[PDB]
Amino acid sequence: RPNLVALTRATTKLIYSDIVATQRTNQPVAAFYGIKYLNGATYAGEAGYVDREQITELTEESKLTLNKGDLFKYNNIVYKVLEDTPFATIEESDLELALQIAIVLLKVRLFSDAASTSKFESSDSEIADARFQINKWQTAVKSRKLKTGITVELAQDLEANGFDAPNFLEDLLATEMADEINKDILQSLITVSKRYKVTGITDSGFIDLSYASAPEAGRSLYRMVCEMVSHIQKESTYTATFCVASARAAAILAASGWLKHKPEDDKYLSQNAYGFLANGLPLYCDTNSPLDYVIVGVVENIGEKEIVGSIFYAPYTEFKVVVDPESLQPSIGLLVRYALSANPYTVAKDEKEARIIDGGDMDKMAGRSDLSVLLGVKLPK
Amino acid sequence: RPNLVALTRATTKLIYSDIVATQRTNQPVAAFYGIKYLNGATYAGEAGYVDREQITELTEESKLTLNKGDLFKYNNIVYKVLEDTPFATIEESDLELALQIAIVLLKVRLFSDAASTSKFESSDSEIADARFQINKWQTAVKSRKLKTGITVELAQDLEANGFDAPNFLEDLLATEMADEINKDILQSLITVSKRYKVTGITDSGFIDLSYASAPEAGRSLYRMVCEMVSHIQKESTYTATFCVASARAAAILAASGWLKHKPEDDKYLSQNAYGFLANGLPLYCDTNSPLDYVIVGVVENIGEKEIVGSIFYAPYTEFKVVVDPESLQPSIGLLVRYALSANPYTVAKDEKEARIIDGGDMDKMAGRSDLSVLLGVKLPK
Amino acid sequence: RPNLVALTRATTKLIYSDIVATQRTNQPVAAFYGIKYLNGATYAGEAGYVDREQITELTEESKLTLNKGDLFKYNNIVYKVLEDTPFATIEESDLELALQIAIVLLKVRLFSDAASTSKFESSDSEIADARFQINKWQTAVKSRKLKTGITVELAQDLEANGFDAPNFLEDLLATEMADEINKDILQSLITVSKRYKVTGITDSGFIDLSYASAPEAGRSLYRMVCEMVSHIQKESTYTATFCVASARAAAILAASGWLKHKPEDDKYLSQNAYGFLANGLPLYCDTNSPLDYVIVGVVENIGEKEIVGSIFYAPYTEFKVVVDPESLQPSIGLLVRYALSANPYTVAKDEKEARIIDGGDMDKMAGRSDLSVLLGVKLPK
Amino acid sequence: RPNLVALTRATTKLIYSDIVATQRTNQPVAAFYGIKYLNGATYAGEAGYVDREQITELTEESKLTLNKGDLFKYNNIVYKVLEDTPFATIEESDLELALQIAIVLLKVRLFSDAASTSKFESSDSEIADARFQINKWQTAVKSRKLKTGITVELAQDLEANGFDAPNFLEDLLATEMADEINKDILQSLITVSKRYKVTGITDSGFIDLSYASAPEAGRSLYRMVCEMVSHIQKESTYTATFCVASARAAAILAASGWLKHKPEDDKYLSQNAYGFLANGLPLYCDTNSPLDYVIVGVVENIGEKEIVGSIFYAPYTEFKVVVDPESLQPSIGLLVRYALSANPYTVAKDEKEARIIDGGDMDKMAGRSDLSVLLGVKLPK
Amino acid sequence: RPNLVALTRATTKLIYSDIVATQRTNQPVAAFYGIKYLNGATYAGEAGYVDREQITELTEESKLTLNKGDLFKYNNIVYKVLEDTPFATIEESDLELALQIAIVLLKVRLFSDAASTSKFESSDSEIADARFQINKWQTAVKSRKLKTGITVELAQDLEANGFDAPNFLEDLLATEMADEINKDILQSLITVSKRYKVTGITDSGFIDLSYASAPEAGRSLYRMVCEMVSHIQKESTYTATFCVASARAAAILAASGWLKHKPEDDKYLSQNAYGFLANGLPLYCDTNSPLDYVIVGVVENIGEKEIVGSIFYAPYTEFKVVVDPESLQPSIGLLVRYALSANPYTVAKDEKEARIIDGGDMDKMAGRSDLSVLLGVKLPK
Repeated sequence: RPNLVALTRATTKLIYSDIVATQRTNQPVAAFYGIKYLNGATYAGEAGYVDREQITELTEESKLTLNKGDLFKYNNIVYKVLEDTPFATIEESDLELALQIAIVLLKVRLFSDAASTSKFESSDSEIADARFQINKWQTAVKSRKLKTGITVELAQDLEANGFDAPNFLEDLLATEMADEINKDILQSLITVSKRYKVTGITDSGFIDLSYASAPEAGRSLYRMVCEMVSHIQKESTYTATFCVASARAAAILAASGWLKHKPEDDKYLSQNAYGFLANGLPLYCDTNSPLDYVIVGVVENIGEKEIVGSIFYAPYTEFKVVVDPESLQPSIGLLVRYALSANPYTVAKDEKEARIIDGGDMDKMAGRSDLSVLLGVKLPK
Repeated sequence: RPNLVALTRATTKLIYSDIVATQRTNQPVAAFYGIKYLNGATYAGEAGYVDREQITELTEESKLTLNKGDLFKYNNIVYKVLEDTPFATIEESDLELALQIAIVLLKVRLFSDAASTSKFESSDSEIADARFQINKWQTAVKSRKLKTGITVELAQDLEANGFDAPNFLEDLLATEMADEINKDILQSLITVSKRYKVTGITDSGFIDLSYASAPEAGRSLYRMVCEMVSHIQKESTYTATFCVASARAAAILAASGWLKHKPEDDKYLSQNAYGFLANGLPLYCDTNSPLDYVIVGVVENIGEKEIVGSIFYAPYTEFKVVVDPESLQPSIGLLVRYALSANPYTVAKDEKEARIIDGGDMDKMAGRSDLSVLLGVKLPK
Repeated sequence: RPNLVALTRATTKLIYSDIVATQRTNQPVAAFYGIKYLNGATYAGEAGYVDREQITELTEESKLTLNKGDLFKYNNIVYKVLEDTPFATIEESDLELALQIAIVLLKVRLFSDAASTSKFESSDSEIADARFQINKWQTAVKSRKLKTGITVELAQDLEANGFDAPNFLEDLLATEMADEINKDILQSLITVSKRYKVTGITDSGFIDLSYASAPEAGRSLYRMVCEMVSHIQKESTYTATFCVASARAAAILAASGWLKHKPEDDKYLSQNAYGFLANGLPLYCDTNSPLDYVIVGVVENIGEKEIVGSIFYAPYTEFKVVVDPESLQPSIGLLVRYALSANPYTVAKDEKEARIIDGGDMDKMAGRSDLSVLLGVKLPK
Repeated sequence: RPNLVALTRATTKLIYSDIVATQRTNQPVAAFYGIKYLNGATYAGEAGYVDREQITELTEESKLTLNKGDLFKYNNIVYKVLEDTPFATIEESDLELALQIAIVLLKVRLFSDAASTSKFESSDSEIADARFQINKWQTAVKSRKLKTGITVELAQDLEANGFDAPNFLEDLLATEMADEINKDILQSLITVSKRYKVTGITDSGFIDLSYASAPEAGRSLYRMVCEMVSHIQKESTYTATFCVASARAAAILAASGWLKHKPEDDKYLSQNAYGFLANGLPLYCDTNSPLDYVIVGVVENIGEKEIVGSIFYAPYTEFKVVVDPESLQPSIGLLVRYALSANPYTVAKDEKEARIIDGGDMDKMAGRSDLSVLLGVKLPK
Repeated sequence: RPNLVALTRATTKLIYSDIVATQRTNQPVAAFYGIKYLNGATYAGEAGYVDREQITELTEESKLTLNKGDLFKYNNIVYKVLEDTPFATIEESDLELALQIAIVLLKVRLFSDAASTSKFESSDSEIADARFQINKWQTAVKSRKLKTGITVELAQDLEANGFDAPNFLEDLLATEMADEINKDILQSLITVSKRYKVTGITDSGFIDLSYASAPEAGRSLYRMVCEMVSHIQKESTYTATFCVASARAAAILAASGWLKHKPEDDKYLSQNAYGFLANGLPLYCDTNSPLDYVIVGVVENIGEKEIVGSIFYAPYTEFKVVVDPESLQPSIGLLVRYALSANPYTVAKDEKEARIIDGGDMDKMAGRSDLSVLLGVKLPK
């Protein structure tokens, strides 16, 4: 239906299609797709996995009983021993650091399992496993309808303003619809995003830049936000692609040199974006959420497929506007339906749990994104 | 009259046509239009409103009588309860903040009323109402005449300078006309803009960067200006789109790194702009008002119609420049007429009050923009 | 004279042609034109002025006798009274500031005299007078001449360098001529520029960044310069369009982050600019004058005519090169002539005084630009 | 195999192909080439060497026995003596500095052995030998393989997603493969890079920005990273061309104004870069290595050949994807083979050592890049 | 010889051809040309000079005996007296400053000798002499040669690498030649550059930012460097055009915020630039000299001729490559020759001194550039 296609074009141009992954449906449900994995470094191969288990866990009671040429693993990373008794000269008790140090000082070597053709073919060894699994799920399409284009005495007013009024009123209707869609998206993103936490939540409490705390410059938030990106980079094979925040949270707070105020509007910045940060990521401004929060996350793709995201959006078209001639008031209404969801497998161990949940159930998906993190923020007022 | 079209273009190119919404008339009055809503969050339907009233106002006393699956609303925002007794572990006494905490801690979830198509069609439920409505009003077209192109002995001098004088003089005269028009607009904007206020005005009194206060860098003003932009975003679905300030207020004061000196003018900047801010918005400069103030506000549109602004401008053409040869002086007279107004519905409960007021009456519209805010500023004088 | 025109093109490109206004002559004297007004706001009509006279001067003893609906004026700006006894609640003793407060708090309202067409036509009301007058004056075309293209054995040297020498030497001679001309321009500009003075000269003495004062970063000068631009905006209907400073004054001194070294050489920047500032304005540098000063001011045009400026330049062609074999030496003489002047009306009440003065008499025009100011600067030699 | 050519070209776009030198093979081994010299100043000729030997080693007891016209050399730099007894007036006891002082004070002069041909031909002298030698080596092509494109019930899922599933799965597998390859490269770069060290390592211990040290802004890291670039400039004939770091180490840590977030994805930056430093060089973000390190180094070419690099990559093509219908699971296997190596010459004096080592042996090449340096960083964890 | 043409054009792209003036020869010596002179303000005319002498030297004893209309001179600048007894109200005892002040306060006026046609023709007056004097000198073309193309066993390696080897080798050898040429130039620039000196050398000693002084940020060096530009501007009719410094002296030091690492290079920078400074002129880097210095200076041209430079370069061709296949060694030689020089007249009063010296004699030209200065720097090593 070309008229719905046109209304769709004129309404979705106004929504945050870029802070969610976009897919589409033609079904009562949307068949959504996504990619996930629970651990990250080196290989995912089983042959190699077994070797890791068959070499050593690197217990601190064994770290120095190793000698030149030996292998060991730690947190699944295989390393070779350079010269004898690695760590003999390292006072550090924490293996995470003792190892960090040992690598730097060339006591141990990050081990590469690239190997000859013969290794594989002769051994008839296992082969590397998947880094990620690809999921699919079906989430019902939900809708909302507006009945707002009031006509009657208004029809006369609209006729008086008839130059623009026919389409104008439909466009105004679409505008409010887009706004409600964006709110719905943001609520889901807020809900699904993992809470960002460091040492008992962002340096042992939600970041607090309140009057009684640290009304500095806004710099300490910018630092925390930058760290949120590192978290994503640490935990997933991506880099944050977008950020959303309220004005008080960052879209204004970061104005103190930590925010790039849309110097250009067609370069790495969408039309609905507020701007981007001093460290990039198009920044979107929420403006509605009472939290004055910040979200950092990833929306990505495989070829043309927007399969990577915390939230996925899939409109169901075959954005319809109608007039209902009730009484003397033949007003204009607008119906929009879409599926909105998170990858349900991030709350499931396997398909026998995924099959009894719904990616659109934001009570269950709460805090389970892993492609996004949420910063709670306390501000002056 | 094509010659007036040419004079119009050669005069309006010189005024801040974008710091007001621009409409046009052909009537003795301009039929102005604009959009307003009296409150945000979620859907605007009666069904919603009823469900909200039918669940709870979240009286603090009742916050722990809530359990998993329950709904509640606060400040008209609907939330669902995640697990039992939300807020049981939140020591915060200010319910607004306790709620923000509950959301980030996933004790409660921002709730969407989206539902299946069947829900609505089967139940014959109500439908979301309009949030914003379009208002109309009529404001008289006022005018200003100049008798400034003096010729006589002056004609002789103009003849001596006859190389340029004919058109030169008309453009010069047009320039003075444009100046007065622009200034007239700015005075209206100053008057209509809401006074910016936080905790008893800009942090309990207007910003004071005087000698006895904080002759810092001007950073503290930028901060407040940025908050003004936030305020607009908080209270309306717009970001600031422009700002005007005097030199001492910001057009010079902010030139300590928070003002961009028109690096370029063929992109992202109107030709009469002084430059733009570090907060992106086109910075204009008045230079006349004794106030040395800063105004932040928004102009916008639905498709082609500039329906959003604190002040609306509507010139009436059918920029008349004629010779008035009284005595021995074939001098040039210039007449421009236009309507200029604020949306009168911002000072009315309904149309029965709007119909007895005038959007052009700045004694009534004063401080009632909602699409702009004014910052009073005390300087090192 | 095409050969001289070619030299003109190749020589005037080497001077700061845009820090002064450019006009041209074809006469032994140059007829210069320019625009001035002596006090900026609202209408300049007699009706306006009379109504202002008929309402009040807003004296301290009368500001409280005003009530709702009354008008008053101050510093020629008309304001309307909002509600009774404006200023009743304002303790501020400086009436001008009290007024600024009253505007912000909506005790008074910036008032526009714009009115219906009928008001004007019915009463046969007066009309706005001109704000600015257009002046004309003439000065002699003055000249300089060189005997510097030395030839003899030099001819032999030039013959040795004969692949380039004919043109090379004329271009070189033209260059040194251009250099002195540029310097001459600066002397006139320096002289005419008004001394920037605030509270007994730029915060009660010329800015001093010497060792015994403020050997800081140069920031305090950058701030003062930006304020010089404000001064221009205050006193004239223009923003600064250029700035020139010595190395020690600002071309180097402000190069601590508030000065840019021509990052781009073809956009909004002349080929002769040293660079531009962080507060805009192409930046020029004199390098000769003992003053070590900074000048801020404006060149502006109506169509093609550079009518606005502190100094006006008007070259006279019909760059003459003459080859004269004194004895054994066919040296090259170079002659360049132009008018250069300040608008004499800045030192005159009317034509009777203008007719007995000379815009080229810099002993009278000194400090009388109003379209430019100079900052004296004490430096940490 | 055109399909593999396409898969390779369309997949290697995802690895840090430019932070290594890229060469290619068609053999079971890759023939790699690279360039090295042991010292940088003046000519590398025997005649020069002898003249230097014949004048002095600049013993501090002899530094002042020199007089005007004499030559001396120090650290292979030849200097001529200006005036008598150079250093007579230099109190500095450290000859390295005393020389720097003498040079700046014009007591000595940097000397060139350039001369007329007559000098050379008459003398029948020697000529400069090569500074840099070109070394070649062969390193076996190694591989990694996936058997992860799972099909069965998954085939049904892929059919359900049949719209684009065939290529999707291959593209995804190729992506995961690219990721593993890139990891292998990074481990090799980490290993080969020399440990940056000043006065016992980065000012007597690895940079430490831990909470017990200097949790500043990240400024101090930027400084050390920048110093690593100076090291590259000092010890080679190239400037750094790239930088790679973990997120915590710098992609995020330096995003306090010392790092740019890829504001442009096609200007002095590859598509795989996270950004570029405030001081340039595309910055790649590792994200996997536990080291939290920073690497600065070079890749450079002569004509089309990327002859210079610490690590060299040489893929062996004739990204192979096949399906193996074992059981009911006809999964997609993917194999990629390439040589990866360091120039073995950096750990050898000559061919009799080079012939018993392998550029691909990272247990020997560790710390021996000379075209890269790594900074260990202790972070505020 | 087309092969010399191709090799030279394709290789000199690698030397700092723009930090010297480029000229060319075809002779065994190069005929270099250049401009120097004694001062920089107003005219160079003898009659005007005499007038200066005929008015006053402005000794303080006479500064108060001057009255309205009088002229006086100081440091060859003529100034006019405004009103009587100039300086009567100036407490300053140092005439240099008293004059600076008097000019600012309009007690005196910079005097322009632009004059009427009558002045000149009536008196049949003299005419201005040259501000500049033009020199020519002849400097021998010296050669530098390489026997760097080692082939034998290497020839077989080159055959193995026959894909690239023929030209690869010549290009590489040519690259090393470019390096030596560049280094040769830099040594000459270092030597000729005048020591930047202020109050006994850059604030009474070479700038010292060492740990024993001021290990700040590097800001103080940037300030000194910017002053070096000032020096060029004060001493000559040019601004600095380029800057070269060691890696530690500026390429890295200024990374702290006063250096941009080539964010753009298809505009305003040479391909061999490191980047450019915050008060930028392309920043180049030597990487060899132990001095860790900074050079600031200027090259300039009249049409196509680079008549200005501290050092001039003039190559002589008829990059020549030869082969000497003794035994099994068909090795490649590379020969390049050029003249390199400073304007010898900077160390001569007249031709009887210039004719017995050589601009290529860096023992005599040491410290006598005047078109460049060098700063010694003590770094925090």
